[PDB]
Amino acid sequence: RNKLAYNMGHYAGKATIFGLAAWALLA
Repeated sequence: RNKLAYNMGHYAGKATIFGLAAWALLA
């Protein structure tokens, strides 16, 4: 039931900086 510019778009920012760092840089 959750979705919003802050949900998707804002998390996309976090996930690309943090999450992706684990995958790109850390893996």
